[PDB]
Amino acid sequence: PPSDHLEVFVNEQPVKIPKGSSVLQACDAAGIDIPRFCYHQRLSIAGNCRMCLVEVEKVPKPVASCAMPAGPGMKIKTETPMVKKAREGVMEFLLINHPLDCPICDQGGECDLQDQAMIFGSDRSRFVEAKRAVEDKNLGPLVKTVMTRCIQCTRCVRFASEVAGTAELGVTGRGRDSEIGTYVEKLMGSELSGNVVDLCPVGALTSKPYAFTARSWELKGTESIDVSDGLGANIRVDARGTEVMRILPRLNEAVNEEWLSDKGRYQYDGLKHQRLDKPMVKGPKGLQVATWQDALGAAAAALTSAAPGEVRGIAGKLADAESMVALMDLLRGLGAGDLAHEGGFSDMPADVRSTYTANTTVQGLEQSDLVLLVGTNPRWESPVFNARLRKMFLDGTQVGLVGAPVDLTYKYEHVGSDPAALAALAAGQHPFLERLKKAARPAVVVGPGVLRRADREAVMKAVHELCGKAGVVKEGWNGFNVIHDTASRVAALDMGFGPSAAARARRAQGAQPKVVYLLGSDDYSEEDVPEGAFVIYQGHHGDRGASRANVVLPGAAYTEKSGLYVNFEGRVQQTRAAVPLVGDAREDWAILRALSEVVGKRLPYDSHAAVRARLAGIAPHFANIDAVQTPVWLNGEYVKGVEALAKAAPLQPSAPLTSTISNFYMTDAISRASRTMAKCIQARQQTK
Amino acid sequence: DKFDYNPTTIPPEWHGWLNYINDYNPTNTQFKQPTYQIEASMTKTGTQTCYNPKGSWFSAKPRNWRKYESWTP
Amino acid sequence: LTPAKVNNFTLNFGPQVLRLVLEMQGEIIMRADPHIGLLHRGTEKLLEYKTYLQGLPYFDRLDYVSMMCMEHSYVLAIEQLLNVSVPLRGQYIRVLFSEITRVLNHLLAITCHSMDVGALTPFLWAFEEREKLFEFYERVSGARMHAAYFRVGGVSQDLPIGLLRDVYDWARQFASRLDEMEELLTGNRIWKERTVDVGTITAQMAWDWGCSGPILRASGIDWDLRKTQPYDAYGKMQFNVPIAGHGDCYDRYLVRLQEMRESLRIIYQCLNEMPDGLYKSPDGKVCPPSRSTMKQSMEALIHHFKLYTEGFHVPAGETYRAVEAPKGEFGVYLVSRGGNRPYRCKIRSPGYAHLQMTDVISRGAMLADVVTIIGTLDVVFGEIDR
Amino acid sequence: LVYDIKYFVRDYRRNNKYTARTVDAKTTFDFDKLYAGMPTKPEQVKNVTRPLIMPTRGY
Amino acid sequence: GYAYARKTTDKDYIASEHMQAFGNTQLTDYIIKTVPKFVKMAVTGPAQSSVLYQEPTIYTTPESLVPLMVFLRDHTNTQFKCLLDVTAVDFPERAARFEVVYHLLSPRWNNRIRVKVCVDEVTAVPTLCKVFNTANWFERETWDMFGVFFSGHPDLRRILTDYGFTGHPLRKDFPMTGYQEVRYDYGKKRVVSEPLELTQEFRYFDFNSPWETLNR
Amino acid sequence: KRLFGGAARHFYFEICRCLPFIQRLHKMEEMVSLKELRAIVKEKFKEYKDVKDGRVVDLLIFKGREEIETYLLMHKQRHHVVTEVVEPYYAKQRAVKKVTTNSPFLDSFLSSGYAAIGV
Ligand code: SF4
Ligand code: SF4
Ligand code: FES
Repeated sequence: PPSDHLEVFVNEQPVKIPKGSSVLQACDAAGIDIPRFCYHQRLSIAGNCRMCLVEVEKVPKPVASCAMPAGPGMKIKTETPMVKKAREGVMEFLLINHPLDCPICDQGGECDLQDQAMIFGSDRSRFVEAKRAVEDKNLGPLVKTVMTRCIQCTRCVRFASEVAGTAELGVTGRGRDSEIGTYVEKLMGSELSGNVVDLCPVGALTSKPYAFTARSWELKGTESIDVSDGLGANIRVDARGTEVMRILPRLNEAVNEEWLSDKGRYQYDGLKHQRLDKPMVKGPKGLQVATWQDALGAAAAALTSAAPGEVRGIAGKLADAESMVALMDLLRGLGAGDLAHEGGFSDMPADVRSTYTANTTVQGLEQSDLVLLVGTNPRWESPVFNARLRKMFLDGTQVGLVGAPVDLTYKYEHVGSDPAALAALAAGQHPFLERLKKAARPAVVVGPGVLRRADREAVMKAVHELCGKAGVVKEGWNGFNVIHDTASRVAALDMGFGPSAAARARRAQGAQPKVVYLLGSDDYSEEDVPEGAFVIYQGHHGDRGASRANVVLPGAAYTEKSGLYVNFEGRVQQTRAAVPLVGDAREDWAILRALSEVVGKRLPYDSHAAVRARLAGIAPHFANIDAVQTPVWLNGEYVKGVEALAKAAPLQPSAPLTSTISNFYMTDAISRASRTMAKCIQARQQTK
Repeated sequence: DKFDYNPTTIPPEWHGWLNYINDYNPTNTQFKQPTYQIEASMTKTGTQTCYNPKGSWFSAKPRNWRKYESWTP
Repeated sequence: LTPAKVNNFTLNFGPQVLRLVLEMQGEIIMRADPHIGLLHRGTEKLLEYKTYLQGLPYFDRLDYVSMMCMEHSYVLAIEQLLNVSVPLRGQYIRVLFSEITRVLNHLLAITCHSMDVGALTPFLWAFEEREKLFEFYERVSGARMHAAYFRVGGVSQDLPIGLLRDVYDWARQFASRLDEMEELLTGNRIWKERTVDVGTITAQMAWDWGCSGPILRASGIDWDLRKTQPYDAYGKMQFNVPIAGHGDCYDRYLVRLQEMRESLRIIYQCLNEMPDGLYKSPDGKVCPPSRSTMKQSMEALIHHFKLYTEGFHVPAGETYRAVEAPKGEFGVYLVSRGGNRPYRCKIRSPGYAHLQMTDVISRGAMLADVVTIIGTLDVVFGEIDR
Repeated sequence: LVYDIKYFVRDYRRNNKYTARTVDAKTTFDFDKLYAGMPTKPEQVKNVTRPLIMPTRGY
Repeated sequence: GYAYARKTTDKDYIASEHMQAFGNTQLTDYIIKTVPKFVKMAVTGPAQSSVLYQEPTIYTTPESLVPLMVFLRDHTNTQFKCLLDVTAVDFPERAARFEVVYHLLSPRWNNRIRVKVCVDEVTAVPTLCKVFNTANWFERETWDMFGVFFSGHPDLRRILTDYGFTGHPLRKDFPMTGYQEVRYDYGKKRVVSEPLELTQEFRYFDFNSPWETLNR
Repeated sequence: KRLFGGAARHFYFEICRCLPFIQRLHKMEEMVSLKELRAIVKEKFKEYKDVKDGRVVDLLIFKGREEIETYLLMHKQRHHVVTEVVEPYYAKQRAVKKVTTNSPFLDSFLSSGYAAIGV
């Protein structure tokens, strides 16, 4: 190569840097953290803060390292008297108009401005004049705006324009009277609208739900994962004692970079309401507080009183792999084979992991210049994934959609809306095929709502046909991908949590069980939960399933334990306990093991590591935490092996490929109990 | 109060002159009286009418300081 | 490896906070084994979880007889690693109040020694001047004992107007109070016969036994940290050094009295040389700014926010500094990792070293003299047990 | 310092230095020069005066 | 014994010029040249004695600590007759987690010094009682607070913790409040240690900014 | 002839030699004999039967010397004997053959949401 890595000198240190890198990036590679205010890793170069000024030989003026490209043979100095003089002057110019709001500002303790002033600034001020007074702005109930604190670092504008794609914010006025916000009273319609406060380096933009609640140092930080969807964003949990105070995203380039859905940002409030703390057993007067011994005995009697074919188990959205496998072992050990999943398509065959995962991976998806969407809405299925899709769109990647035309914050081509359009595209009737047939790295992605169709085999067969015709899967590349919207689905698929053929037939003729057990499920259909049937519920929130239940075991929430959760690409991730158990709650797999012992068939494991090892024996990849395997590919042999399922229940060419997600702000009980999501819903309803 | 003399009944505006902290008294200094000013009186320590924390058994309505709501059927 | 066998003599001297076990072949002491730790509060580990400013009050309660001296060593140890210069007026105030603190320590020590010996009048008499100096302390810091006045780079507040007037007024008669104090014991045959030639110590043993303060001076040893390794404005001060050559309890008594005289002389010299100027170091990045400055300036407000929450970050390193305490040489070893909390803060106490001399000194003595040994040792278990 | 508020000229704290000197193995310590600078008579004896105060740097 | 009162007049001076200049500039080099085997590492530090000078610090194996201390007390140029204290520092990151510290004072020449030996939990440290009487209680306290053993000691036993206390509280891994708390029980009529319990648990605050450069 | 010279057996023999004086001085005539006292001391040794460093064993023996010595000078009062010596023996011989038929895992589940810690 023509020396892709050029050489410069920073304070007489030779550092090898890639071509096109900036002096900021070079100094970062040099081990120096230059003060900066407007530059960000994920945004365009703004270069208005003037805080990145450095000294270069043969240059009389300080240069903008946040923007200055590095030339070969360049010399960079960072500790000269002029450097410190410029830094102190810039800090002084920052602080002259800034209001003395630190005691009331919520960013005190984690304010970049404050620390940078402490380090690179002076201690005294010679400004004694009247400051500039700025009125606050309304953007919705999620973000509290104190505009007088704004330093005009323009990060909000760049973020809204590029990542969100809404481009609803701008700079009004001029000079000192330059103003930030919207000229009109507008509500921030961005779904990833909470990232701006984190991106705001000052207290000008603050989380309204978090305002004046607690301080940064009062918190204990626990790195966690997001369970509100199937992407599994890496997050950190901040708490004061047993109470969650705020949840913040953390860096994971291969999953979510530095971004979090506002649904995954503000749903922590629900953990304070409708909480189940004590076991309940339905008496003649109704459900009453009873001991774990009494509840477990009642559950064992109810389970043993019925035949094995009259017991059904259902897994919710937020059940972990450990509890799922424990309950599956429990029900299998008693001759029961009725399994169901709250995430749908519980009867979908799961023999090859690639058939129900994203084989391109999330970061490998960025290598594709052409992307095909088949009946999915990534904006409401995974807004972080939609943001990454937009980032891919920003550098030439074209996207096609087959399904309902919806706002996706970037231009795209609508091929069609029904399976007939997909068949026409596969036949050669549409120009999009030739664009697919000419793309070097084409990509096809299918959502979970397609898997909820009764004709899912036919849709999969058509998709496989199109992939074969366009060569989407070939040597060294796999553009075929399967996504999801719930965490517990992937672990259930990998562990084989699927109903028996006998139970499928029993549903076919209409057999109705009598013992029904819920593992944190609240969005069941009426057909799987007959009325008049005994219900044993395990959960951590009082909701519809809890109300109809007859015996209730207060379980553990994802913020209180460490459960295994694998995202739709097949990467194993685990949560982490940030606060202790609420009330008399117990460990979910411990609860199931206790029930197994009480009934009369003990589970062979007695520890968390033991059940995880049982999972590993069931599927080896469970051991690899925070990694992913390359799934095997079996070409059209799988499709030709599931041809009978295609023959039965033939294709429906009329039903549109829609998204089953109709309420972004409310998908589970925790979302259904969160006050903040309800406030956002009312705000979106008060605009008309 | 000849039988139950107690220093707590001395008003603060005489407390400073009594304690040799200032040379100001009501007879020669006109202080500013807030509208929310509470007068001085005897202590109630040792009695059942004295102050108690909100989690005390003597409180009018006991407080359960659990930071969440329990679900009721 | 060792049995008990012969029980024979057995003694228990006091759970009430010194515990003493002695060994006599009769009326004469042959062995004396103190047991300590009844006041060990584990402060040194506790220091690690506190900021430098947070941990400052810990040093108030190490020697609750002499406080500002305890503050001064830790403050100097911080500042030397911080490379901070102290203003002149602050040094004057520090030296003057340190002399007053030394006077208090000497007064209380001598009075307690007398009461243990059997004289009760000087106890009560000197506690009146002790109350006067407590009033002085309260006027300047709002606390009678635990002032927390000394600060990194100076002091918390300047002296209130009219204080030096009363200081001079007190000094105008403190000499008379000391004179009337002496006549009760100085010319007494009983006080001498109780104190003369009891607990004799040599220079060689003392330097072997790590003595400091007045005990060292009574062995014919020319040593004052204020004259050999001066700190702050002590180099400018001119005063004498009492010297004795017997190592006797009476000698230590006279040495402490003459030390009080010299302290009064230094108090006078400080009173007539008080300068006008700044009392805190002008580095706001370490020293807190004025409240008026804080409430009208963004930068001082930010520094007040940061220092009062996180505090200044001492550069990584190590140092040990000592101060000529009234009970000896009080030193603190500071270990810095670079953060806003001291990594390891070891505290050296002179009384702890002096307390180690009991067994060898009490040999050949009588039970009437153990109390004499303890009283003349001038030991506070707060510094001994940290 | 009321109007001249520059700090780098007076940041003693963050400007101290430690250096790892060379390996002090093949050095020549001439004690002759050490003892040649010492007095030999009652006179010619010089003593370092006790400093009056610690540095103040103008304040 | 030294530092005897010789002059009847006031002294306006500290030490002699040549001796002070040597002790402040070439003392470390003299130590290095004299006993290089006893020397392992050299640091000249912030001058414990005074804020305006330099003073050395000594690192060596525990093997030669005793002869090194003997020379440092007994050498005609280094009359360090006062051993201030013996303590230790915990370095859990290192293979040897303990840095025992030795401080000396030389009233003969108004100087001071620091001596350090780095050891682990299972290596003996020869006692300095034969060199200094005061080392007895300092070794006792160091053992009580860290478990640093001292071979050949007359009687090495705890001096500051509880009578039945096991463990060394100044260790970095040792909990701030510990494991056991003690209370009196009416039923047994005895004061008994019980598992530690707190009405309000301790609050730890993270103030350390992500921008500070001095962190080491 | 024995592992690490068998210093452990010498330490146990020394403590057993010193044992009866403790029983007489601390009025354990009406609670224990020499035999079960020796059994208590033996069970104390079993806590570290699997240590593989002679140095660690030496330091264990030294700390045990300190414990037995502070036992010898009566520095630990009768309450220490109550809380560590004879009541633990009474509990050990008292809760023998308990009537609970549940597994320890189920016992922990019926106990609390966390395992018990400390004595
Ligand atoms: S943004 Fe930072 S500097 Fe500005 S008022 Fe808030 S805490 Fe203070
Ligand atoms: S509001 Fe915040 S993000 Fe926007 S320009 Fe101002 S400081 Fe930057
Ligand atoms: S980052 Fe360089 S001026 Fe903004």
